[PDB]
Amino acid sequence: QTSAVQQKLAALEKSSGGRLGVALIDTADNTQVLYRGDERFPMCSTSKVMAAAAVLKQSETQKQLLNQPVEIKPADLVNYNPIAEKHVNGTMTLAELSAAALQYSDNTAMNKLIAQLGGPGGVTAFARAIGDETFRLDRTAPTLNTAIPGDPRDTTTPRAMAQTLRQLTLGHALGETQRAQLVTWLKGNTTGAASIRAGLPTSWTVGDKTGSGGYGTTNDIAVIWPQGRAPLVLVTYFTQPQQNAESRRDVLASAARIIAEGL
Repeated sequence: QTSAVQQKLAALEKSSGGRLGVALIDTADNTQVLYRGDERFPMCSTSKVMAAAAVLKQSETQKQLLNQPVEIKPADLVNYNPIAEKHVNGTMTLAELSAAALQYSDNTAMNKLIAQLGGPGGVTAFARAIGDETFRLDRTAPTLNTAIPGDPRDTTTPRAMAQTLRQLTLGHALGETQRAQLVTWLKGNTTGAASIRAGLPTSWTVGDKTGSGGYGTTNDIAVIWPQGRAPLVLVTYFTQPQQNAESRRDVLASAARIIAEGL
């Protein structure tokens, strides 16, 4: 029952010391369970899904776009870029950049995707094109994770992001080849084992994208294919009052467990 789940989520938030935002879409009956579902949260690297999806949308009309080489230059390097730094003064294809951004949260890769879309305004324009009026990307990858309270830059709501993730992976926002590619990348994520995945049965298939940033911001957005029932879309956003708070992936796992046990 939704109220029971929301009460548990409220208990989770209270014990966590932070602010918790949850949106669950159960596609079996299109019920939605929200907790702070219309509050804005910093997206951090969960925004990489929109950027990958927008480049996939570009490739629907620019054939072979994903195989185009992109130069990685020293000026592209930033703090966290475990794939792209191995290609400085070389190239990576836009497919490789998308995979690196999604599966390793590589921030140089994300910056190349943002640039390929015409800047943060271009990523935001893609969101608007697919009916997301809430998402806003305002900054490039080495600064969009500051997650300062009160700062509307690089934020969305749980409800908006769950609706958009559903449209991208289970709906028709992308062509079929592109949708399959996005889902393949998300299923291959390497950074999510402690977040939503840790609160779910291992026999369920998950595609997800984590995010983290300042103020102990710890996020995860996921498409879930349980056994025995239709897919779920789950967004879990979490942020804390101290600028130097530690990440709490285990809180997202608890959110996912409450959802997976209660609905």
